[PDB]
Amino acid sequence: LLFCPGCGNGLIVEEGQRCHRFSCNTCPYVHNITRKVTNRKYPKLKEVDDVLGGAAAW
Amino acid sequence: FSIGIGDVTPGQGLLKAKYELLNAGYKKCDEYIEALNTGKLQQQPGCTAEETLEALIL
Amino acid sequence: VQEIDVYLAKSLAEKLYLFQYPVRPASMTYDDIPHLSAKIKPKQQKVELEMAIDTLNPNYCRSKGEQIALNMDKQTFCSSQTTSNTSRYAAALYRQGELHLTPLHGILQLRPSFSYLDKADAKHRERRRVQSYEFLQKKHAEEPWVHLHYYGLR
Ligand SMILES: [Zn+2]
Repeated sequence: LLFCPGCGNGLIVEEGQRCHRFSCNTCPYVHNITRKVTNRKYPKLKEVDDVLGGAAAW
Repeated sequence: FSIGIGDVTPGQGLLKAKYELLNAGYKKCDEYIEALNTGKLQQQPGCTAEETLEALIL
Repeated sequence: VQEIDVYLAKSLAEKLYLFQYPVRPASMTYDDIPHLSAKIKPKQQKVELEMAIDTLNPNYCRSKGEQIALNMDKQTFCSSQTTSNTSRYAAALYRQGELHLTPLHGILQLRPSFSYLDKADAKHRERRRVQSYEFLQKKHAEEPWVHLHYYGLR
């Protein structure tokens, strides 16, 4: 979510010539090859445990 | 056949047994709580800490 | 123990009206001195200006053309007032040697007026209650004869 300076209506990327033309009054920042980065690191499934027979006697 | 409060009063041997068991049972549970939050506590295979702590409290 | 003293400066603060911008925090945006076409109301400011758009961003072009009205392109504002009781806030200009209190008038927020989509839909049509108050303003909205200019003043 990158907002518009001037109306503030949220990010829309047109895939023509790499701009950010919003649904309102055009403020297309034609970002050059600056590489977009959004790595939202997730979770990693973490191994397992054997659910042992150490305790069941009580 | 009759019941009374003499049939419920602990003798001398219970009180010195319960007093140590309430102390030595509370020293470890004070440490098992302290081994969790202050530092590193090993985990039972069921869940993480603060879940196997209670199963080791019980 | 900075014991700096606060003057209860009587320099007329009736003129002072705080303007707020819950719109321009991204890059310390200053509104910029050049733009004119200034229009302001005393009550419900509705600051209407010449926020002409740049052309450094590449033309914008057809969609601007698609806009229908643009008069370069006004990015006007309607003042969201918050003046219920308006003396709770009255601070002014403060050196490390002197401090001048001035009691302001009602603060007004200044979000961007659209009215392009408002008028745009009407155009398709061609193809509240006591909303303006009893006196229809007949004046506060008429008052916009405005000159934002630069002068060192107190
Ligand atoms: Zn925009």
